[PDB]
Amino acid sequence: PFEVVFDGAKEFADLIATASNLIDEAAFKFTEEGISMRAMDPSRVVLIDLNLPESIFSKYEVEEPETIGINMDQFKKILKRGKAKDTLILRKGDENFLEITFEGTAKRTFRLPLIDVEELELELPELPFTAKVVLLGEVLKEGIKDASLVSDAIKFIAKENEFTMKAEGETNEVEIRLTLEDEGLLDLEVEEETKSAYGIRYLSDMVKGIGKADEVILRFGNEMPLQMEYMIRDEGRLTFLLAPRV
Amino acid sequence: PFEVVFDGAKEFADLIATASNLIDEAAFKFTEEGISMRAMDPSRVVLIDLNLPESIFSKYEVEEPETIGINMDQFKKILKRGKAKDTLILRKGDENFLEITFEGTAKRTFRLPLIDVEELELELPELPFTAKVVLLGEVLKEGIKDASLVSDAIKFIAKENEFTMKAEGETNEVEIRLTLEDEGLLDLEVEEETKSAYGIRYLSDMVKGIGKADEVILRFGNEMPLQMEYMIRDEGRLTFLLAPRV
Amino acid sequence: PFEVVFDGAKEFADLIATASNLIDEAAFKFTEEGISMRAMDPSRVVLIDLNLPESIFSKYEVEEPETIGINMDQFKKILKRGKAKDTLILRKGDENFLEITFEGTAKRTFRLPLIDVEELELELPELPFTAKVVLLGEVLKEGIKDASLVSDAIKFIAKENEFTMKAEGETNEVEIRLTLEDEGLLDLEVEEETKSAYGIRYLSDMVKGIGKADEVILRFGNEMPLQMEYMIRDEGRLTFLLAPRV
Repeated sequence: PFEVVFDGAKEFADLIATASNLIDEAAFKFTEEGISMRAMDPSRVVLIDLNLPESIFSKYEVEEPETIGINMDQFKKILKRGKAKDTLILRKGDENFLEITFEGTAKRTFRLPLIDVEELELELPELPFTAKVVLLGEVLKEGIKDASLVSDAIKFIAKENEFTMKAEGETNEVEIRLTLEDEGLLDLEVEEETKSAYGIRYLSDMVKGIGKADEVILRFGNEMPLQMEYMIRDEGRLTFLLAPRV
Repeated sequence: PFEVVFDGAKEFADLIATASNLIDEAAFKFTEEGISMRAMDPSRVVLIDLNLPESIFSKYEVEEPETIGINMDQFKKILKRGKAKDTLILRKGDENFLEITFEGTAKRTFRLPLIDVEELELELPELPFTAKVVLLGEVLKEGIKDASLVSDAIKFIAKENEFTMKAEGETNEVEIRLTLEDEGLLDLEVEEETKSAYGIRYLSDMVKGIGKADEVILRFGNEMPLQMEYMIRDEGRLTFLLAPRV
Repeated sequence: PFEVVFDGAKEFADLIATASNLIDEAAFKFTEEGISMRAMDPSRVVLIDLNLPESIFSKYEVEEPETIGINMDQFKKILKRGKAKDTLILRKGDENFLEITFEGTAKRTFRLPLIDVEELELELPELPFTAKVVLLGEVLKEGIKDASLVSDAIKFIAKENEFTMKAEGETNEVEIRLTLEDEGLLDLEVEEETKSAYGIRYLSDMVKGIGKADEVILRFGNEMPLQMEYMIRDEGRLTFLLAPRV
């Protein structure tokens, strides 16, 4: 059994909504440390890694370490009942359901049946990325949306002093550019001129959970996967690994 | 002829919108006291009783007592043209149309044809309810929406010290609970342990017109109709009687 | 080549969105004075005349006078990427594309291909209007929407001391009236009692670009076109000429 409590139910709902666009079923592992979940999208192109440490919860009691399998759409639909100011309680007793309770002026408790999800057969290659870019959330969210207007593919180019996202359709073309003079670009570390391209329909989902003022970390390499990392409630970490399009 | 004037056209529009989800055609009776309307939904499961006393109108002149029949959808579509700060004037001369005028920076006058509506052949049984619950509007609106996620039916249970709404679908389940310790519960009077169940699709419409901070009165009995009462502009009263599902 | 810069990208987007509801392809002529565009809708019922003087731009450099042909839907889709606080830059080099750049925390540059648009074979008759009405934007926007509820046609009537818009459907009817006592009516000049009627589906698009507090000028005549003029950023001028319905 466990009980974990999170203040601000909507914010937790938004996090599961983000992940649920990419992931249909996920194993969430509860330990004394926090909650972890690792899962691939249906095309097996994006890996999601979510870490929610104890410190982001108001009360956190994991009496025994336990992994539960969750339908993400169903989980999202329930969480969406939560208000911005609801307190959210997730509690598991021995039965195969998760109790999900919202506390405000009343106590409203849902029962979500759990499912059997087989955990990832992980064979991640070494990822010797050659470029790291830290940019403001707003730039990345804007840029992806700009590129989706234009193409189904977006190219990322990192050079010593500039980060460029470029996309080209039949008719239209966009280029989003960033040098260290721009407010949007917080850090750029480039070992070597680095270029790779990615499917935008994945990127469009990945960036939905980003706040405008978030620092977002990108790590990538030449025709290599993109690693995209950002924080949830400062200490929670949401990490995507996205296969390249080439 | 009559002329009644209501300050804040949108608020009047919202009231007719609420009722129009359940009622297609209604007889509104204008007297010196105020306006009354009583009507059943098309399934003959919900009775609506609306009372709008003189005191909620800025100017109120009913020269002769008169009942008019109104298509509610049409009435709603026109009222929806009104702005939050429009003044609304309803005036009837001898012709079979209602003049509906919005006054702001201009005077905009609609003509709504009236129709012949046969008034209710009322045979209401005695309703010896055994439970009264007064709760905050927000709890009832939340709870119904929670239950609609889960089921087409909702069960209400009232005991001496707790009010519970419960719903169960194929897969999901919710329970909304209230004791006198909760802010949501303002009054509970229970003669006898009381249980009844109701169609949620009716309840979902009934609660649309409720403000978050409204006191809502429920009266019900074992496998008996639910009476749901709340106020409009403090002195206007909107009362539903809803047949049980059993 | 030219470069013109406009502070507040959304506001420019809203202007092109307004025009794009009526106009599919337009020739924009850039001179030292400002930008002008004149075009007819596909039914050849509405003429649009837009004038954007230098003074509404933050920086304005037109090195050579040049006319470019623009697909308005495409232009609108790109401009819609702009934020309220983006700076917008339109720049043309010798190639047949317009560069459209949004500058905020990053610099985002789109390429829009240009097209060949044959310029208007203008034979405008003399328009001896007999009525001028200056009214508040809010009244005109409300009134058109009121009339569209009711009919596909709206009649405008101007007399010495009153302006009336009237519409009549099968069942419903509206009348929007204005005398100089109303706040909505800023100026009325009538040579002669003046009546004309117009298609509302045109008027509904024409009024979308009007702010609530705008002074809007109407000039019309008996069974004559309506001239509707209002300002953009105080000095830019948007003028429609709309053929009568009779």
